[PDB]
Amino acid sequence: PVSVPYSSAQS
Amino acid sequence: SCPTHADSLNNLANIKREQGNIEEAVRLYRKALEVFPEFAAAHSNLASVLQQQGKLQEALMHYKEAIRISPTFADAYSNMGNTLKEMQDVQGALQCYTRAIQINPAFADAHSNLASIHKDSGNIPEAIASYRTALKLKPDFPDAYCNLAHCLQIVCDWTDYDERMKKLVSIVADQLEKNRLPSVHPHHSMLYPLSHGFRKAIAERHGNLCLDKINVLHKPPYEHPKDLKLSDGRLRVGYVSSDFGNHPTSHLMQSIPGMHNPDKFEVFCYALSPDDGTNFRVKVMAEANHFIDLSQIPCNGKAADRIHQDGIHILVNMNGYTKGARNELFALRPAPIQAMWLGYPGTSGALFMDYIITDQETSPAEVAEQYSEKLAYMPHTFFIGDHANMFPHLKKKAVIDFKIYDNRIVLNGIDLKAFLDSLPDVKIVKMLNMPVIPMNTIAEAVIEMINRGQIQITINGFSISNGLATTQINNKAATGEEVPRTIIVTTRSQYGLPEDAIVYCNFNQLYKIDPSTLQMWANILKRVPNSVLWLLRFPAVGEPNIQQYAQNMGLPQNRIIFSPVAPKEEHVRRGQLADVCLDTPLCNGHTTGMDVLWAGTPMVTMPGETLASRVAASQLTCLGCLELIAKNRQEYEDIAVKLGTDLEYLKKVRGKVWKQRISSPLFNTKQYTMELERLYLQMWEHYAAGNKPDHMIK
Ligand SMILES: O=c1ccn([C@@H]2O[C@H](COP(=O)(O)OP(=O)(O)O)[C@@H](O)[C@H]2O)c(=O)[nH]1
Ligand SMILES: *[C@@H]1O[C@H](CO)[C@@H](O)[C@H](O)[C@H]1NC(C)=O
Repeated sequence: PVSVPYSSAQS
Repeated sequence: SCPTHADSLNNLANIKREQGNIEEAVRLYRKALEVFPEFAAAHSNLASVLQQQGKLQEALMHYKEAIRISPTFADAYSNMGNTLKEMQDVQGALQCYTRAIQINPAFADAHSNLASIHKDSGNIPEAIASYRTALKLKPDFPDAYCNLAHCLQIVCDWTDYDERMKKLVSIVADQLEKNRLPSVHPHHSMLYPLSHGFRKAIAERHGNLCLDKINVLHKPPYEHPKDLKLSDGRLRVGYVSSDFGNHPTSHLMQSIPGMHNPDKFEVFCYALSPDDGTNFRVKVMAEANHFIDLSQIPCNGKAADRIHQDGIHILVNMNGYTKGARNELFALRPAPIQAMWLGYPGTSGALFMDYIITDQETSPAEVAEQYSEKLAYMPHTFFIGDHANMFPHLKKKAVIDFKIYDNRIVLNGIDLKAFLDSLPDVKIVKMLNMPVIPMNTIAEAVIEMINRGQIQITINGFSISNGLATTQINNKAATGEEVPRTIIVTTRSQYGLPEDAIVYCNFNQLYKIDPSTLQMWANILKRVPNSVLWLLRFPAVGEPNIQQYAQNMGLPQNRIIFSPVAPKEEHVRRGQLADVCLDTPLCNGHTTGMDVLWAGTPMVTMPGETLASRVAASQLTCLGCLELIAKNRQEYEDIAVKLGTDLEYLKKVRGKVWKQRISSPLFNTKQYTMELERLYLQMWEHYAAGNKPDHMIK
């Protein structure tokens, strides 16, 4: 259950 | 008509490109194509520099031509895919990569490109398989290898780890020195053993990417303001983020634009992202002096103008090398002073960034050469968070005694006070202090609601919500967008935690863990015989991997307990159930750090050299808890173990964190803002006095 946005790569 | 002429031209242009001279290369290719229009390879080449210059729309048309002319050109498809990928048309990119593979199954690049799409989509397992294939097909393949390596990192696959690290470094070293754009990404750089020298270089080349992309705009340098005359004495500060909306950035700083002193400051927020609906976006829009949506203005030229236009003195880059970033804007240098802040934990390594806003702990002067920017120090920590505003129902708690623990069964609620007063028997442990509900029938109902798995109950008219059903009772509460209007019960039993254990937690995404980190934790748990480690399936596919290595370190499976990822508010609130957080020393919990501290849950950290690894230390320091800061592996484990076994101590420390998290400056955004303001002034003085950016260590 659930997905939260987080800090990530880019490419 | 002449192919031999056209052929020659091509060769030269290739050369011109070798010596980085894109300018000229392009001119030659276009001439080649004028001599020979049906020239496949020309089209292709030209395409890929147009791509590099960011002329996608056109670059694309060329690849189209190349393919039409030479339909067995696997290579062209694959690059055209990349173009489409960068154009946000994932759909079409996908088609290209697959056609490439089908036309030539042996073609390693397309496999890798495919893997990339998967990777960006979240599907890591498929990303891996595709990388592995690419690698099998072409074993010397840096982009493949490095991406794969990060996938493995993310799911904690640690096969051959040590030797993988060596290879990464070795590949970077090679790439850098052969002047080729390095395969590790600046953001990831922070995770592998590279010299600060290297990390910086990486950031550097990635910065240059923006240069190429703005150079073809041929824009004259901007005229920068020199006084606050035109802006009526107010310094004009531009915040640029693709994260104004529901994303960690906003969960830290949403309050800040609002808290700037209008007498001396005029705040401009430049969204790089469309309004996602959430109250985060609402609030920043409501509170900034000017809110400016740049996702409207795809062209960097136009957007850069629009900034300059607004007459910004200081432009703040909340993005670094993360998703959504548009550093081209910074590369265009629309404002006199341009500072990295908050959003990205590393150097930009780029000439267009003047300062990086940090602090003495996070970036002591010893390690200042990590960064290409000059250091601008905030006084305590440069980190900040909205918890005080977002989550004020966790300012106070109460517990229930079912036998006296602060973290076994917990209630928080804005009206909690009011409710306890309707109660008969509330004893009140001192420290404010913690009310304790005795085992009434009340206590029973509540605990029964929890056990029956019910949504919520009523007691003397107050709603008592099961803190697992927050999204069902009010999704706005669950996400942080609202403060809950109920009283919420949180319990170890909800997450299958032992009612009588030491719970050590770490809520970071698992890629922050490496072998040695797990190692340390293993030792702690062995030395604290009655304890468990609490972790997040983040991603789930990582759990069996940890569990695996956990057991070769000789820990029965049941010593580590995984929970699912949860909605922002539940995630924060359930941190109250833990005894101690154990911070990843490879990359500290950043937001995650603040969340754990807000719950009042001491955190034990082991600061390294990279900014990213010293943030928890910095936070703890500002909070006032140096006894949580280890100088090495040894000290870390001891601090852990002491808090694990010496219950007296633990009670003391936990009580401290809990009190300090109010009384210290850490979670105080008003103070933070004011600091940030002086620091801004400092920077401006110094520029307006006519100097070049220099370290602001106050
Ligand atoms: O179960 C969870 C675990 C984490 N988070 C959030 O996920 C983000 C973590 O992203 P990241 O690890 O990039 O943050 P860092 O700690 O590195 O700042 C933050 O909003 C956390 O509060 C969440 O909402 N639920
Ligand atoms: C994730 O995001 C928050 C806000 O952008 C940031 O402060 C933090 O440094 C980021 N975490 C990582 C691991 O980059």
